Amino acid sequence: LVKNKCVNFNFNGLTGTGVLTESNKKFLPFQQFGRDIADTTDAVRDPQTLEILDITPCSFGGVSVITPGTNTSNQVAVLYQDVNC
Amino acid sequence: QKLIANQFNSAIGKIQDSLSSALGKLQDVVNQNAQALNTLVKQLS
Amino acid sequence: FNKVTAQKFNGLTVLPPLLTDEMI
Amino acid sequence: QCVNLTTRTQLPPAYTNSFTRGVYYPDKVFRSSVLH
Amino acid sequence: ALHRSYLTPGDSSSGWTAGAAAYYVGYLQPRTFLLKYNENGTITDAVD
Repeated sequence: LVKNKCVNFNFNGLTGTGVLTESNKKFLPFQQFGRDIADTTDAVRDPQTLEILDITPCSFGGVSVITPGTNTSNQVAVLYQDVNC
Repeated sequence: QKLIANQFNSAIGKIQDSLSSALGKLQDVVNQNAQALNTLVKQLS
Repeated sequence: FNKVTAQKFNGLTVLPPLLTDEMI
Repeated sequence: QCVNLTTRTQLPPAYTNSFTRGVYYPDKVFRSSVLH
Repeated sequence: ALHRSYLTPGDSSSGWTAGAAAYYVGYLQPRTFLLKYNENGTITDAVD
């Protein structure tokens, strides 16, 4: 198991892509993975060590270019629209 | 002037009680936009 | 502000308003 | 092994109602603070 | 479990006492339910 970086994963056949992290969720002993209000997986129980993991996506939206206008200058700034640098 | 000021000061107190006891026009815009999004997500399956 | 009251997987995103609530 | 017993009393069925009894977790999925 | 006690004929067909218990039986039907999950992920309530 590797955590805090984007990976493909498969736990016991439950398959996906995302950043796995340690979790505060408390599954009952028979429950094996968790879902949100939109019915998509967001948590999983590790089959080896029975600890709870969160899942989070890897797809992060716009890149936007900020310009003085080319009449004024050719230098620019760039916005990564939802990213922690 | 004193009567008119008292009526005004009294009337503001009623607004505060009414709001602390609705905003349906705003709330149902938020609800409509959440419904459209959850419906978009449901269409994937 | 008290009285009035996540799908990131699917390419859905929410953009901040230009003005913040403190500006309004 | 096997025998036939003398079933000395047997009678018409008695009845009662399932007062919201008989629900079970239908899936191995964790869901929380939600209606499904 | 029979109560084959010594206060009986001892034989195969009648050498037994019934004890004292009762049980209930119901049948499942295909149904739509709404289930309510609390913060601990337990089903706390339901609607038929």
